[PDB]
Amino acid sequence: RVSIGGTVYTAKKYDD
Amino acid sequence: RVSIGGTVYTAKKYDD
Amino acid sequence: RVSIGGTVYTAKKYDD
Amino acid sequence: RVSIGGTVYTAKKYDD
Amino acid sequence: CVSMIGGSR
Amino acid sequence: CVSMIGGSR
Amino acid sequence: CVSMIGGSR
Amino acid sequence: CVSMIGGSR
Amino acid sequence: LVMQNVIGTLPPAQTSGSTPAFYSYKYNQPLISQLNSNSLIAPLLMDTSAS
Amino acid sequence: QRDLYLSQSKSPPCGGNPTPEMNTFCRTAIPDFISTVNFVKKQNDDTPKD
Amino acid sequence: AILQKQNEQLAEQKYQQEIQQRTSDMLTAATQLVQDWKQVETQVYTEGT
Amino acid sequence: QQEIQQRTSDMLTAATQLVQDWKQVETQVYTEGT
Amino acid sequence: ILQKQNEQLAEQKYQQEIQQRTSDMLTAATQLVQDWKQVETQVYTEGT
Amino acid sequence: RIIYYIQAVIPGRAWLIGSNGSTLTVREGSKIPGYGMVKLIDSLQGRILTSSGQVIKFSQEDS
Amino acid sequence: RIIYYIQAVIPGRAWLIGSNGSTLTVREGSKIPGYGMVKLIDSLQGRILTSSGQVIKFSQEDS
Amino acid sequence: RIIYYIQAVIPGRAWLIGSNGSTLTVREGSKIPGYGMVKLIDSLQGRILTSSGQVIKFSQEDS
Amino acid sequence: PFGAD
Amino acid sequence: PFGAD
Amino acid sequence: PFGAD
Amino acid sequence: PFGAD
Amino acid sequence: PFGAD
Amino acid sequence: EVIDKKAFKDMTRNLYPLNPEQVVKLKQIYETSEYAKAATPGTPPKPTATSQFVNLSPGSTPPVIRLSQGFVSSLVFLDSTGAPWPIAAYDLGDPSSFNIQWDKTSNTLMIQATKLYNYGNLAVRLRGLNTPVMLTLIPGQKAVDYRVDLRVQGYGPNA
Amino acid sequence: QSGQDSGLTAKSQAQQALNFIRYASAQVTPPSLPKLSAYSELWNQATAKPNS
Amino acid sequence: CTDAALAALEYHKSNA
Amino acid sequence: CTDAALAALEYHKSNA
Amino acid sequence: CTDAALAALEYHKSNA
Amino acid sequence: CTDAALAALEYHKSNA
Repeated sequence: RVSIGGTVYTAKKYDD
Repeated sequence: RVSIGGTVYTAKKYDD
Repeated sequence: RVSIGGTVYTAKKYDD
Repeated sequence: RVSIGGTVYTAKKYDD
Repeated sequence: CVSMIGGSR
Repeated sequence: CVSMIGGSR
Repeated sequence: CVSMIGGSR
Repeated sequence: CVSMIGGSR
Repeated sequence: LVMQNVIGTLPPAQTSGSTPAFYSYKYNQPLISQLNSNSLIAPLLMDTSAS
Repeated sequence: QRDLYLSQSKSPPCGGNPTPEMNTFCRTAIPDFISTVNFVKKQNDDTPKD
Repeated sequence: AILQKQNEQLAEQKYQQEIQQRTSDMLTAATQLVQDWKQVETQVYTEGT
Repeated sequence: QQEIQQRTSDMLTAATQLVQDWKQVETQVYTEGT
Repeated sequence: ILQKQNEQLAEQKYQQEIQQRTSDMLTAATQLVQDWKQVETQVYTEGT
Repeated sequence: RIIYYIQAVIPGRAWLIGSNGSTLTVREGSKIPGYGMVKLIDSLQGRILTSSGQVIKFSQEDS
Repeated sequence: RIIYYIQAVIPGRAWLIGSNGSTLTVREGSKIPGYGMVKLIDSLQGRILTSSGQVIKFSQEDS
Repeated sequence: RIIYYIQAVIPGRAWLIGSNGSTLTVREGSKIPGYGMVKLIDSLQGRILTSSGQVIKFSQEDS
Repeated sequence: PFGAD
Repeated sequence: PFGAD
Repeated sequence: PFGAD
Repeated sequence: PFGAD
Repeated sequence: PFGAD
Repeated sequence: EVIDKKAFKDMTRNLYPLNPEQVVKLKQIYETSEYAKAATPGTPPKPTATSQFVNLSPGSTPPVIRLSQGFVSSLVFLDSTGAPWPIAAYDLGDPSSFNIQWDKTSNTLMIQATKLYNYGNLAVRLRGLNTPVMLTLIPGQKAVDYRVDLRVQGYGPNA
Repeated sequence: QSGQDSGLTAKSQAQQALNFIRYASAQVTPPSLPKLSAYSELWNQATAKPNS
Repeated sequence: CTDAALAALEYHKSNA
Repeated sequence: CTDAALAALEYHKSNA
Repeated sequence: CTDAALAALEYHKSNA
Repeated sequence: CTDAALAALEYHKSNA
């Protein structure tokens, strides 16, 4: 996942 | 002598 | 002989 | 067998 | 299902 | 079934 | 979801 | 802020 | 210089989007009236209004 | 030459329908050649480890 | 000594082209993405009869 | 081993014309009476 | 010796079949996606 | 009973005409009144086999 | 109850028509009265499997 | 309360239609009567999770 | 190809 | 490709 | 790409 | 090709 | 580019 | 004369290479591959005909038209009393993303989404109505607006 | 009437006259416009901003 | 003549 | 003829 | 047939 | 599914 400003933010591991 | 399916079967020897 | 699934399943030997 | 997102998950072995 | 012209005795 | 032009004694 | 044309028995 | 198509389980 | 002024901007190679090609109808649309002969012999009283 | 080509993305050679190798050329950036020429490693490759 | 370190430096340089190849690839893709977001299709009016 | 790829060559030089005749769908014709 | 070398040639062989199937896949996949991006404009006919 | 004869047949569907003038079309598996359920369609022989053991042919006067 | 038959079926959409003339559509998960909710939709064979074990197929006189 | 189904959902906004015929639109954070405020919108699945645990989902007869 | 043709 | 076609 | 699609 | 032609 | 966007 | 038999067999395999078995099986891989290509992944949109009351008061959100790629969406414009409202004109912003057909007299608009999910908006000048009919067209969702009856807040030239 | 359906063919007297007038005017031999490659090269040569 | 034809057609209808 | 076909079809049904 | 389809389906809905 | 989305959302909100 990536924001709109440019810097990348992503979760590690999450299942459903 | 050949039938329509393409397989060929023949008689051996017959005289009239 | 081939079906409409694409897997070719064939009969072995049968005469009549 | 394949989903719409892109990830591929497939059943192992079954018959009917 | 059977394509009989794909047939063989 | 027979094509007798393909015939032979 | 299931694309069953890519079926495998 | 989150684009779900950039999603990963 | 004069005959470049006759063309103006030279048309690009193969594109009908932002700018048209030399064989496209859209680029040819204004020059076709210039190059037609009945543009001179057919009309009877010319219109000088920039329509 | 590659800069002149990429400034002309359309209007082939880099445009239109390039022949495959010239497509790879338009694709391929130019490496630095003076970083590749090194005699000591080539020497070690030539001589057997034994 | 440092001879073999320089050896593995140029070896590392010479195994290091996958980066540049996919680089060039996605520049070619990316500039086309830039162009087709820069595109703006102008509005059209239809005046009824 | 080569008889195989010559086989496959003649297979495709038949299969491509089969596939091209199957994409062919001819539009209906209309005849309106007098 | 001879066996060793043709085994090595066979070992080296089993790397380019993937890339040739990959190229055939370029020919196939681009053609599909070009088919797919095609949209054909709806047509209207006004009655007499 | 009502005896039907083949009107035409191709791989899959087979169109059959009865003695009452009724015309029907069938597939691999279908319910034929009295005839039961069709097991096989031999188009190149013009033959229909159904579960009741009897066989549908082209009529003697149209084949 | 009211018995529906398949009027059409594609990957995803499943068009069905009942015996009362009503016509509906189904997706992967949908509530169908009497039949509960559907599990699966096979379009190439035309079978809709729902909760109550009943399978909707093409009509016998329509397939 | 008033139960809301969605008429449209895209990354970002989502156009909602309640049972009163009122149409609204929501973002990642927006006040919705009864349901609290939106916690997240998933356009790919067509869901909206809110603070109140209530999940907003395309109407059963339109999804 | 069948023999009952 | 299934067998209940 | 999620499993709840 | 028969002998009763 | 901030985290309160 | 055995040469005739054997070389004839060699011919019935080269001139006609695919056996009658093989040609129908090739047909099958055809129809299955094409059945793969044209088949829409996921569940395609529900084609339904809705009806929305258009509110022109300030603060109201524009009506939504959920369209489909390559599919005709029919918008009919309707006054309060239940009578048709003919169109004076319209402007379609983002036009090469939605192809619009309209006979110049009727009240009925035909839009086909040209690209899959990129959305836009559409302004419609009505006959007796001064306020613009502003709507939002969103394609590519789980539902397709096969018809929509816009219950525009005003009264048209038909009562 | 219908002439031989091999390329351009007229169907009426007026169509024959039109086919003549086309064929005497010799538009059927259109002039050769430039080649794509050479023209493309001289185009981006003559369109580009000089000294940059 | 006809003897060969009859033997042939019997051999054809006997072998499927 | 028909026996080969019925054995084939039953084999196709048995092996999906 | 259905067994593989449903096993795959549950495997997808279990694995996000 | 949603767990990864919400975790990444909170991670982006927490990291400016």
